[PDB]
Amino acid sequence: LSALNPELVQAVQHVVIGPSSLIVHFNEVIGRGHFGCVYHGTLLDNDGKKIHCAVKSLNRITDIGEVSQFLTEGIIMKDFSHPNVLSLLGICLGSPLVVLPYMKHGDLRNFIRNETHNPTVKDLIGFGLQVAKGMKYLASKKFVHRDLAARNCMLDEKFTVKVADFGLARDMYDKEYYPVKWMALESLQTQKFTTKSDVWSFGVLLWELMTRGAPPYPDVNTFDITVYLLQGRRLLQPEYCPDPLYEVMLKCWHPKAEMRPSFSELVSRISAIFSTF
Ligand SMILES: Fc1ccc(Cc2c[nH]c3ncc(-c4cnn(C5CCNCC5)c4)cc23)cc1
Repeated sequence: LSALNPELVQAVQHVVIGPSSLIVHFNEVIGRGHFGCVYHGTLLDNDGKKIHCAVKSLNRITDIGEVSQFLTEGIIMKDFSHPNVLSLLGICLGSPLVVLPYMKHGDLRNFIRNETHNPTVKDLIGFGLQVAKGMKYLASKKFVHRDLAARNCMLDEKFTVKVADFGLARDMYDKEYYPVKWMALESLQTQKFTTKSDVWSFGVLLWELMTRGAPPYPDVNTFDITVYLLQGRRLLQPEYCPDPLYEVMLKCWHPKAEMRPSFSELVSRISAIFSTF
């Protein structure tokens, strides 16, 4: 710990949680191991109010070199706050900890897939507008997500969607042992990601929401996807999906990235479609 550069130690203090401020229960995991070593935690604020949080131990980090990068990951992600983006409550420096807020309803794809829950067409579009909002915030900060899908969005107690799976919340699904179908055609052809490829992915997420979490292109192999899209074939209009919203999904999948809507135009368009219910 004393090996760390003191200027960097100083720069990361506003992201660091003191040990006396956090209670981690290592005896109870969140989400039956499906998110790796994520535990129920209790974070205390300056007023001593208790915040129920999700604590992830970062086992991969073992040396002062990898520790330094992680401090910078915490510093950058701490400045990303928006109601539709999953926040970084803090970091704890026993492997380093990543303290995230608790999401009662877990991931979005699993929530919409669970037969017990019956969201309406309005609730679904409302989840899509929420994602679009978080994505609009990320695009304003020049942040490229690179892996947007319903499995990577979380749901809290007030059914507020949070864009996750980025920064210190990356590798969300690393269950240790004893995404071409969301990718833009140019991402598949050149391995380069932009806001314009995030929009293609958002279009897929919109289709996932309206099908209640059906897998895209079930009969197309991941190697065959490139040829399929080059022929100008796309995901079909889901059953209870309105024509204006399907027109939006198709605009998201245009072969020319520059012809695709921005997240601002998608927020604008989707909110006005949402308002018609
Ligand atoms: F580095 C990362 C570390 C952790 C994450 C995930 C994560 C963060 N906060 C969370 N809060 C709650 C849940 C969660 C999972 N399952 N559940 C319910 C579902 C409904 N049934 C009961 C169980 C709630 C997951 C998370 C991402 C990145």
